[PDB]
Amino acid sequence: DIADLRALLDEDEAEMSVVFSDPSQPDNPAIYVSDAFLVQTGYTLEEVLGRNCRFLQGPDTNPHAVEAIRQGLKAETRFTIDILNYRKDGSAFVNRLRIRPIYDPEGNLMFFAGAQNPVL
Amino acid sequence: DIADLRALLDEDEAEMSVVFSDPSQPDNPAIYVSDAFLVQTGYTLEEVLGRNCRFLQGPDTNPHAVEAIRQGLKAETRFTIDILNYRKDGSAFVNRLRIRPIYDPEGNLMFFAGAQNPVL
Ligand SMILES: Cc1cc2nc3c(=O)[nH]c(=O)nc-3n(C[C@H](O)[C@H](O)[C@H](O)COP(=O)(O)O)c2cc1C
Ligand SMILES: Cc1cc2nc3c(=O)[nH]c(=O)nc-3n(C[C@H](O)[C@H](O)[C@H](O)COP(=O)(O)O)c2cc1C
Repeated sequence: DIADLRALLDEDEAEMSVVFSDPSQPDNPAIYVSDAFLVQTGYTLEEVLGRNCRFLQGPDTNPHAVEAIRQGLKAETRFTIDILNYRKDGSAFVNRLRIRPIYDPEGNLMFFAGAQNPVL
Repeated sequence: DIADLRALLDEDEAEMSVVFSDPSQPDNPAIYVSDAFLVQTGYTLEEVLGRNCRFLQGPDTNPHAVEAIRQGLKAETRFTIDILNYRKDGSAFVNRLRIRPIYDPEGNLMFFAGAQNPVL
C-alpha cells in the first residue's frame, strides 16, 4: 500500500506541476512529483524523487530569490515567487512558484506543497 | 491547511478505531487517531497525539505479544494480533490489532496504520 499524496492537492494543483517535500528528512527532499512536473522539466521520476528541488535552478537564477524561498520555508507560511528555472536540456523558464506548508493534526509541520506555473 | 490523513484509510477502517503513526519520529508516535479510537479508550486527543500507542497496554498485557508487535513493525509487513489492552479507567479488553505499513512513492516507509477491533 502506497500513500496517495495527491489526496492532499488543492483543486487548482490537480492538473498542475506540483511537488511535495518532506522537511523532516535531511535536505527537505521531494517525495512526490506530478507527471506534469516531470514533463515540464524533462526528468524521470528516478532523477527527481529524494532530491531537494534546487536542481531546478541554474546559472542565471537569482540567488536572492533562492534565499527568499529558503526564508519563506523557515517561516512556514504561504508564499509565491517568480524565479528563473531550467529544464534538463538547459532551457530556462520563468517559474511562478507557489509554496504552502502542510501540518499534521498536532499542528507540527509535515510537508511542503509546491506548485509550478511557467510565466508566459 | 491540515493534512487529511483519513484519506489513506482503507474502506474497512473508516467507521473504525484507527491510528496512524510516524516511524520517522522518535518512538513512532501517533500522529492521528479516529474519534472511534478516543471513544473506545476514553482519552482526549491531547492525551494521545504524539505518544507511542504502548499506553494502551496494562498490567496483564502479554509481554511476548508486545515484542511480536515490535518485531512485526521492524519487518514492515501486514500483521494482526490479539492483545489485552486497557482504557483510561483501567478496564481491560481484548484488542484484535491490525497493522500495515504505508510507503511513499520512492518506496520508503512513511507511516504505519493500526486498526483496533475489540474481540467480543
Ligand atoms: C515543495 C517545494 C517545491 C519547490 N519547488 C521549487 C521550484 O520549482 N523551483 C525552484 O527554484 N525551487 C523550488 N523549491 C526550492 C528549493 O527546494 C530550495 O528550498 C531553495 O533552493 C532554497 O533552499 P536552499 O538555499 O537550500 O537551496 C521548492 C521547495 C519545496 C519545499
Ligand atoms: C499504528 C500503530 C498502532 C498501534 N496500536 C496498538 C494498540 O492498539 N494496542 C497496543 O497494545 N499496541 C499498539 N501499537 C503498538 C505500540 O505502539 C508498540 O509498537 C508496541 O508496544 C511494541 O513496541 P515497544 O516494545 O516499543 O513497546 C500500535 C503501534 C502502531 C505503530
